[PDB]
Amino acid sequence: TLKLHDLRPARGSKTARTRVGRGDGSKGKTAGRGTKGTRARKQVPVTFEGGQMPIHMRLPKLKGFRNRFRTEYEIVNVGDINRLFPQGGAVGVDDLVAKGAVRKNALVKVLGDGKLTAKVDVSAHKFSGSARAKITAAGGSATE
Amino acid sequence: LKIDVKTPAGKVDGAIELPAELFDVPANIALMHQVVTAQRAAARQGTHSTKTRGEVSGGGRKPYRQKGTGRARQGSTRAPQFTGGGVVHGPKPRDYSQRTPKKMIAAALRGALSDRARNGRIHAITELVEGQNPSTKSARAFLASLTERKQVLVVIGRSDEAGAKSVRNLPGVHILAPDQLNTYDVLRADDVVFSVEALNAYIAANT
Amino acid sequence: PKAKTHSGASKRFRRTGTGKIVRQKANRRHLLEHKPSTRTRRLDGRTVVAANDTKRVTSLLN
Amino acid sequence: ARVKRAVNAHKKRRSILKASRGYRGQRSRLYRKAKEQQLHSLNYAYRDRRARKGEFRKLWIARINAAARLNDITYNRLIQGLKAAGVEVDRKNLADIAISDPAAFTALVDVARAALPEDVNAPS
RNA sequence: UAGACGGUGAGAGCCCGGUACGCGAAAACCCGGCACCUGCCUAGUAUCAAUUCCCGAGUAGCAGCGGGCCCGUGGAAUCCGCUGUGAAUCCGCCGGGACCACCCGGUAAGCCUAAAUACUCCUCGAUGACCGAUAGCGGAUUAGUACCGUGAGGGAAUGGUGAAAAGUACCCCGGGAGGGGAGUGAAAGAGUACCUGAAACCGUGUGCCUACAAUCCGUCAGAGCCUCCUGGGUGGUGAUGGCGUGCCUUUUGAAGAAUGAGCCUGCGAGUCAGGGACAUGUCGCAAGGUUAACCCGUGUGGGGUAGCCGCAGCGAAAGCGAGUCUGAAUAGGGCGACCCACACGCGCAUACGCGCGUGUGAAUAGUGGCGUGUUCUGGACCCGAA
RNA sequence: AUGCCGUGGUGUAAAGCGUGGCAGUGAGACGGCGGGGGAUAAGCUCCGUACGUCGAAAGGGAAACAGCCCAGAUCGCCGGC
RNA sequence: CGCGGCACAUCCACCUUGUGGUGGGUGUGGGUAGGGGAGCGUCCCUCAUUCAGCGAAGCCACCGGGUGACCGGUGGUGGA
Ligand SMILES: [Mg+2]
Ligand SMILES: [Mg+2]
Ligand SMILES: [Mg+2]
Ligand SMILES: [Mg+2]
Ligand SMILES: [Mg+2]
Ligand SMILES: [Mg+2]
Ligand SMILES: [Mg+2]
Ligand SMILES: [Mg+2]
Ligand SMILES: [Mg+2]
Ligand SMILES: [Mg+2]
Ligand SMILES: [Mg+2]
Ligand SMILES: [Mg+2]
Ligand SMILES: [Mg+2]
Ligand SMILES: [Mg+2]
Ligand SMILES: [Mg+2]
Ligand SMILES: [Mg+2]
Ligand SMILES: [Mg+2]
Ligand SMILES: [Mg+2]
Ligand SMILES: [Mg+2]
Ligand SMILES: [Mg+2]
Ligand SMILES: [Mg+2]
Ligand SMILES: [Mg+2]
Ligand SMILES: [Mg+2]
Ligand SMILES: [Mg+2]
Ligand SMILES: [Mg+2]
Ligand SMILES: [Mg+2]
Ligand SMILES: [Mg+2]
Ligand SMILES: [Mg+2]
Ligand SMILES: [Mg+2]
Ligand SMILES: [Mg+2]
Ligand SMILES: [Mg+2]
Ligand SMILES: [Mg+2]
Ligand SMILES: [Mg+2]
Ligand SMILES: [Mg+2]
Ligand SMILES: [Mg+2]
Ligand SMILES: [Mg+2]
Ligand SMILES: [Mg+2]
Ligand SMILES: [Mg+2]
Ligand SMILES: [Mg+2]
Ligand SMILES: [Mg+2]
Ligand SMILES: [Mg+2]
Ligand SMILES: [Mg+2]
Ligand SMILES: [Mg+2]
Ligand SMILES: [Mg+2]
Ligand SMILES: [Mg+2]
Ligand SMILES: [Mg+2]
Ligand SMILES: [Mg+2]
Ligand SMILES: [Mg+2]
Ligand SMILES: [Mg+2]
Ligand SMILES: [Mg+2]
Ligand SMILES: [Mg+2]
Ligand SMILES: [Mg+2]
Ligand SMILES: [Mg+2]
Ligand SMILES: [Mg+2]
Ligand SMILES: [Mg+2]
Ligand SMILES: [Mg+2]
Ligand SMILES: [Mg+2]
Ligand SMILES: [Mg+2]
Ligand SMILES: [Mg+2]
Ligand SMILES: [Mg+2]
Ligand SMILES: [Mg+2]
Ligand SMILES: [Mg+2]
Ligand SMILES: [Mg+2]
Repeated sequence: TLKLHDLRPARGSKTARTRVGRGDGSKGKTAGRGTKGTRARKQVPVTFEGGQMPIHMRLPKLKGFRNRFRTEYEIVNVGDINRLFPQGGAVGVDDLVAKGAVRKNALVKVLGDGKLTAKVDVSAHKFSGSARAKITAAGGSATE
Repeated sequence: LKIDVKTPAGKVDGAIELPAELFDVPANIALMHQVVTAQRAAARQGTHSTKTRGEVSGGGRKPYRQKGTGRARQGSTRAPQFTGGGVVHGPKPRDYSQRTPKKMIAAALRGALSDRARNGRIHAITELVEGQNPSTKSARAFLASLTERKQVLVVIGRSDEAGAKSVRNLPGVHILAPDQLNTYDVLRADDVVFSVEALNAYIAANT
Repeated sequence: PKAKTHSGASKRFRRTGTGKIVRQKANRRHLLEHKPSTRTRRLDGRTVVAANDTKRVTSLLN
Repeated sequence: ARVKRAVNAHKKRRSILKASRGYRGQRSRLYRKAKEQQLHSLNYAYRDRRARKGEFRKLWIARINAAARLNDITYNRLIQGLKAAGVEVDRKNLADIAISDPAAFTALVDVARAALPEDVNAPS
């Protein structure tokens, strides 16, 4: 039988911790710092480049604003609707949340990647043009 | 698969089926090691503390002037190099509980129970004592007829007090509730004995 | 605690779909009269951050 | 888990002082001073294990040359003579038989003289 | 129903205190009930109609100067303070981030309000991969004592005979101290200087060497003595020959006459926290993964979907979307998609294949855990100013 | 003349390159060769040099003697060149 | 160069032909800052097992052992 002492970590899962400053045979006196300057006793902030204007100050801000009022859509593609719904049928926001192609409690829009071979009746928010094109081409319907 | 229920002071009354997808999971040694070490880490209470140089009593003044005394400059009587001074990087109270995922816990449980079932260290019993008054003597005798080796888990429902009291005092006997089953305890025990309702509760809770 | 991302870096760099860090280029803000259109068009748009700035830039953004 | 250091710490101290027995002054009494002298002692021993290979061969050549000029040959030409005669007896045993069996050494000188070229000084 | 724990002459469930468990309170306090008591109601209700009045002031608003909010005065909204000015009572007034209109929401300038939250001088009960006398509280000990300072303040050090004092009667040397013999004790190789009793350091005895030699003190070569075992081998010593410029730090470079170290013992420096960040190792699940708080459990177990990351990108953005942005462009460029190995299954190429689907990777592709390196914020490897 | 760029052959294990993790270093010294400054002084100073050594390299030689010459110590040998 | 021991890298052939072992080649193994890899010793916990008042720990001496940190045996002291 398998006891508590037949139990063992996976090979390479438990690596040893490097104990610094513990004699000459290992990472010895200076503990890998090697130095006499700032780095010998302190940290240099990532934002500091010795005094020239740093990279985060030489360059211009990215242009534009972010729209406070942006409407974000979860994305489903008719390809993955075909994948998840091979027999077609009624397709709803809740249905493809349940099957896992879209996050819950979000507006979802259908996009036109992939093929549609399923007679599908998809009820989503704000389809794509190619999405409606191939949804109706497969014989289905695309409804808000 | 087919474990027969043994009655205290008597013969087998029936048998109970032990689902494969739940008592025949392959044993994953690395998984169960992870889960058991997380379990013992959570068991550790971690109330170990020392006192840094700022928490040590006194030590406020610079003990003497920096220059001219011929001594090493010191700054504080409670610096770590002083005897009675602060402890540098000493233990502070810690919580060692880990966040092992639920299905890792569950897989470790099924691996350990499956390992017990696979070489027949799992039994089911109707009761530990046939009566209501708890008796350690009869519980011990019946457990000894059941298994003759030192470390037994007994899984009994919370609503059985007589069996719990009558096995509570035996060395090597560890009592768990079915919802409290865990890899460390099953892996410590070399024999796991369920009551019928405890085992059925475990199977029902695990579908 | 929780790490704070660098504000100026977050307004000067962004990531693309595949994870590349992009940036706009300097010298297009003013004194544009003497700058010929070839230079302003060279300076237009976004470029991927240099390979040996990548590590510090990622550290700033993270 | 506070750990006292002494039990582990004293092991290397015992080894160093035991190795430093016979040293004079603090170098046999004090671990810090014994350890410095142990570094020197082991450096010296390492140096001298490969130096004695030259030291013993220096001594062997000295003895060989002394025996050779008792038999009226320089070590210079005796080594040629043995090379040319094909005698591959090394100087360890050449010196040791120059001491233990001088007549055999004289025989070796004779074969070396014979193997020497007639005009040891003209080009070959 | 007791195998908690501790003590007892050494590891005790059965020797003791106890433990599981079961009982237990004059009185006091706390808690609850019944009374007694106190307070409220026994007169309003419905409808009509909207003619009248009511809603909390030096307040709101406004202006100035400030404060505070993510907002560092900015177009400054909301909130607070002072100064000035200074309303209106619902067909009012306030808010909805300048402002206006509309619309929506609410009724400031009176007060009170349990619970969920914070904390532990203190009391019980437990606990510890906490410390164990330089540690742990400064404080196991006269401990905030001694001592230092005028004072505020600062602030120590000091534990262990033995199971039991059975703590050495008596005798002898000695003024005593101390010791010797006796005696007690398992042990005095435990004698109130006391468990164990290391090192530095100090003797005494003893084997070898050493008073003509210039020595980083060793090392290699090496005679001779001494010792202990069977000429030989150990162990000690070392006449004599060669070689040989301490250790650390820091330096172009130090044996350096640069730094630090009298010696020994003890202590004294990359640690921990966080669903932090990056990268990796490993494990789980996998187009999913995982919970947080919290809830329920004697636990480490079971729940818990809020959330987070992955799932589509491009664009300043509206937006469009396997595309998208720029652009007049069916121009060019930028960014993004063409996701993997093995296999089958199809719409079929003679059997060998484009695409698309199951599967199997239980590293796929992510995600979560755990380990490691680095990093962030914290004292952040430790010590040190003026 | 060298050096440099490309190219085709030949040769050469621990070349090169990309991309990540972790660095240290950013006080150099002397010697050779080419130069500047200096007084064609300096154990001077400043450059160049698919130059070397030291740095961070012990061993052998140079009396001693980081930087010159020989030669790069895995360990052992009372073997040899 | 010779003879013997070790190690690292890589290559070739057998064995569950990569978790990798074995044999044999070939090359390599001075080193500060520094990187990577693999270990020794101390303490504590868990599991298993095994010693211990017929004497544990600690300490001391001696004899042995390992490529290193170090380890073992025997005896003395000691008392958990
Ligand atoms: Mg050091
Ligand atoms: Mg540095
Ligand atoms: Mg420096
Ligand atoms: Mg330093
Ligand atoms: Mg400047
Ligand atoms: Mg303080
Ligand atoms: Mg201070
Ligand atoms: Mg303290
Ligand atoms: Mg949970
Ligand atoms: Mg502009
Ligand atoms: Mg222009
Ligand atoms: Mg000596
Ligand atoms: Mg030689
Ligand atoms: Mg007990
Ligand atoms: Mg105002
Ligand atoms: Mg303000
Ligand atoms: Mg009002
Ligand atoms: Mg009110
Ligand atoms: Mg109130
Ligand atoms: Mg409250
Ligand atoms: Mg409380
Ligand atoms: Mg208490
Ligand atoms: Mg103390
Ligand atoms: Mg006083
Ligand atoms: Mg006496
Ligand atoms: Mg006596
Ligand atoms: Mg007696
Ligand atoms: Mg004793
Ligand atoms: Mg004493
Ligand atoms: Mg004593
Ligand atoms: Mg003399
Ligand atoms: Mg001399
Ligand atoms: Mg000598
Ligand atoms: Mg240097
Ligand atoms: Mg200098
Ligand atoms: Mg000095
Ligand atoms: Mg000196
Ligand atoms: Mg100085
Ligand atoms: Mg000094
Ligand atoms: Mg965007
Ligand atoms: Mg394009
Ligand atoms: Mg994985
Ligand atoms: Mg850790
Ligand atoms: Mg400091
Ligand atoms: Mg500089
Ligand atoms: Mg410089
Ligand atoms: Mg230079
Ligand atoms: Mg010149
Ligand atoms: Mg110079
Ligand atoms: Mg030069
Ligand atoms: Mg040299
Ligand atoms: Mg030399
Ligand atoms: Mg010389
Ligand atoms: Mg020769
Ligand atoms: Mg090396
Ligand atoms: Mg070499
Ligand atoms: Mg190093
Ligand atoms: Mg005894
Ligand atoms: Mg004894
Ligand atoms: Mg111990
Ligand atoms: Mg020993
Ligand atoms: Mg022993
Ligand atoms: Mg002992």
